[PDB]
Amino acid sequence: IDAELWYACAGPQKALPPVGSVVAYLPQGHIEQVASFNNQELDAQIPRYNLPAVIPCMLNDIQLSADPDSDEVYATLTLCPMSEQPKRKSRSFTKTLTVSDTSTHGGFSVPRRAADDCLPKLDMSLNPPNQELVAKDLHGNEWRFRHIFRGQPKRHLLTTGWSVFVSQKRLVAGDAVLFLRGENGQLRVGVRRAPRKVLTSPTMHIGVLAAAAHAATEKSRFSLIYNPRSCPSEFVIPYSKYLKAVKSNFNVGQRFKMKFESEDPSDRRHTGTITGICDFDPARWPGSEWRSLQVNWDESSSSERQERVSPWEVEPGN
Amino acid sequence: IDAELWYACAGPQKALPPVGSVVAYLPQGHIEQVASFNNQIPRYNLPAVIPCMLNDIQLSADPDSDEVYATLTLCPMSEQSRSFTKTLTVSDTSTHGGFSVPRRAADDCLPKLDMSLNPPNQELVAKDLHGNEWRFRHIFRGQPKRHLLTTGWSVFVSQKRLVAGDAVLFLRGENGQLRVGVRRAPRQQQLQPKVLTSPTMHIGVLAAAAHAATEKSRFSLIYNPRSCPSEFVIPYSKYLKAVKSNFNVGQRFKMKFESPSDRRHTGTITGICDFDPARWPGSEWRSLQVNWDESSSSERQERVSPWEVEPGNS
DNA sequence: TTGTCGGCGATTCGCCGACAA
DNA sequence: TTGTCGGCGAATCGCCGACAA
Repeated sequence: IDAELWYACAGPQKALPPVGSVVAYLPQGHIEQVASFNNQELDAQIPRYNLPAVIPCMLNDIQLSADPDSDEVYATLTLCPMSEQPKRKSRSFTKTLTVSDTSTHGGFSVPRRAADDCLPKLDMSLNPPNQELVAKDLHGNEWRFRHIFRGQPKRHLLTTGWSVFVSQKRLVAGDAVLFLRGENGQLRVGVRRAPRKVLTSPTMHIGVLAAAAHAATEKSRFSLIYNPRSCPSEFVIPYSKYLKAVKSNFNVGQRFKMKFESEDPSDRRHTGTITGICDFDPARWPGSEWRSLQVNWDESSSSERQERVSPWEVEPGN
Repeated sequence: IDAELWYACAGPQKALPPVGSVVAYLPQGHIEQVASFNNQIPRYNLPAVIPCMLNDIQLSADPDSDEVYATLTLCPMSEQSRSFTKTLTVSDTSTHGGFSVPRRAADDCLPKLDMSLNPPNQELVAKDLHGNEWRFRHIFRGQPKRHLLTTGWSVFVSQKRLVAGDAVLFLRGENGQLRVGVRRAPRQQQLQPKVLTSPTMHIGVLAAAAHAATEKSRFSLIYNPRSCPSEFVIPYSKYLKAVKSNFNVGQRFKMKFESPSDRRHTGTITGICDFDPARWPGSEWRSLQVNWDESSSSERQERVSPWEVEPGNS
């Protein structure tokens, strides 16, 4: 599976740690992930696993995948607890889908800025200028597309293969579609759906903790699943970062920034102020750095509301 | 909450224990369920049968895929009508045609229709498992006389995401209220892991059972009957009647596989052995080796449990 | 720049007998 | 009995400007 397509499909400004490197595994966040998939009806009556709130581990492997039907991405990781002790970027673009794009009656309207950035630079006055587009999704499938240039005024459009793309992939409005350009000119297509069993909530909610506890008293390797669309904050982060944050002193009234949204012309700076500092869930996880920062956003607009944050998630601001 | 549809949708010849009754919780078989979705040093000394109270059953279904499942609540004990199915033909699933109904199904369960009127037809509104209404036009035409579903068949086929090889189901019952169901054919690509890795389920299962048994506190679990080989929560009566029983080798037996005719295959007992002695010593789980006389579709379910089999006469 | 809508095709869909399996 | 197919109507699908935001 392609690195670049899997990352863009997952999340913007979302990256994983390097394999072979030491990383902080944070049980509290894995738990949050598991409570995301199926709304956790109760977390009560779980045996007391005196487990550190951060577990430093060797990262032994990353295995990225994708469901063949719904194209939902996830990765399989192999952590090993430890005894006490840039790159490249390819032209891409993303767009969230309007009901016109989804409507069967219509095709799809491409952004002006996006044709320029990544799509194949096209011919003069073909009356109406067009070129065949070959795309691969995350399974190597080819979806062919007619990218014609028309309307009055002129816009960039997709017609042939757009409609079949939307039924086969079961897309709707609010959703988003993706493209990458490689050196080869081979453009790739991806799908990031808008937000909407085998085991119970308590059985997962304890199998997580049981596994880690065993793999930590044993210093034996164990596995876990990263499902980035279903994950609020990353829970496997470079062991370096963690230590830099713990050591760093935030004090109240300090202002901060956060780098969630990137990859658009306007970075859209996110910002807020530090109201307080507390062990977030003192009951099971005392003394942790997990979501230990109380923050108040600068006039938030019914989006991205999460009042509590962790010290490696924020940059001291202005 | 409408049992009759869920069991027919679940599996032929499948019924659950009564709520409030004592049942054998058999972790080895629960392990197998979770191991069924995805092909797999945990150390949990757990009895191979844990006798339990059944405290509640909640039947459910994914509204998207119509996959059925049940959530059960066990508590350990210290103390010592008118139905029919068809697997969907490519004519049914194709957009060109509607659905060609078996003639015997029309007579058996469907509302008898007036043949006085030259194109005998009738509006049929059916309920699936989520309360949704599906309308259907059930016409009687062709040459020779056939029962067909025409208008609305296409929308049912796309919305419920049906293909050939799948099956459809319909029920009458006493209330005359018609219910519709879908038992999709098994695919192997659809079962894939997405919330937790297999060792973490494989030990969350044992962790849960292990704690709730030393404590005698309630615990919950999930039955996914379509993806389940043999049940792992069965009447404590059945377990104890088989355990006490002496099966000996060379004995003949019968067993209730799937299929309307409820046909059962037969065979002889090859041997009797602790199936997995290392992880589960002395257990009766699949402890019988049997060799089918009808090694037909070579299902090779050669190791089975003593309460799954009836000594085979008549 | 880029959504939505009416308008009019070429193309499906979808109801109908035939026909044997 | 019931699966498929040729066939012909008829209701979409899908492409094209207009028009404003």
